[PDB]
Amino acid sequence: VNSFSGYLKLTDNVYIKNADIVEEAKKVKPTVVVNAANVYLKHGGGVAGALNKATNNAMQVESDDYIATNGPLKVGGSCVLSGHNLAKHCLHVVGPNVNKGEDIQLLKSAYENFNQHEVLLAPLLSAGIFGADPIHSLRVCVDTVRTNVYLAVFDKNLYDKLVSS
Ligand SMILES: Cn1c(=O)c2nc(SCCCNC(=S)NCCN3CCOCC3)[nH]c2n(C)c1=O
Repeated sequence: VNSFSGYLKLTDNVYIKNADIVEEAKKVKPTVVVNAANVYLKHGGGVAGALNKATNNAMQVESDDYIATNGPLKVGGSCVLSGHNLAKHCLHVVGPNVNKGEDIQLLKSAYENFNQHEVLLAPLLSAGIFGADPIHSLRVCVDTVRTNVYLAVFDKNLYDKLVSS
């Protein structure tokens, strides 16, 4: 239904809000929610763990079946799976693990996956344990995504830092 409310408009197509992405998805019921995944779709913590828990583990079951059939994703790549109760679809996107030496240029390829969908609810990619500077990830998002993206930033201090700049 895509009834996004309370977002700050950064550009014509990028919007941002201090919010829990699971709570947003339950309110809005978007066509697409983006998961910040790893190449094996092991949804162990962070955004991925929270989305999986909200689907009662069904996201993990579907992901495991995807991996058994297709093998792991490429860094910078993605796949569409069901959004279960949270969204129509879930776009699982793999940003680079910058801390482990994966090329940060792949953050551009990661965000390019968003351009296949007219509107997305999404987190900042690579911006937790993967070690990418969230200011940098937001800039790559703005420079790369041309479709409508609604970004949810969980931590208030970080949101305030991103929107001040
Ligand atoms: C509601 N909401 C948020 O909106 C939110 N945004 C963040 S920061 C960036 C997104 C998450 N980090 C990524 S780099 N993980 C790398 C891949 N992982 C996949 C499985 O685990 C191991 C590795 N954290 C958040 N959390 C916890 C949250 O609940």
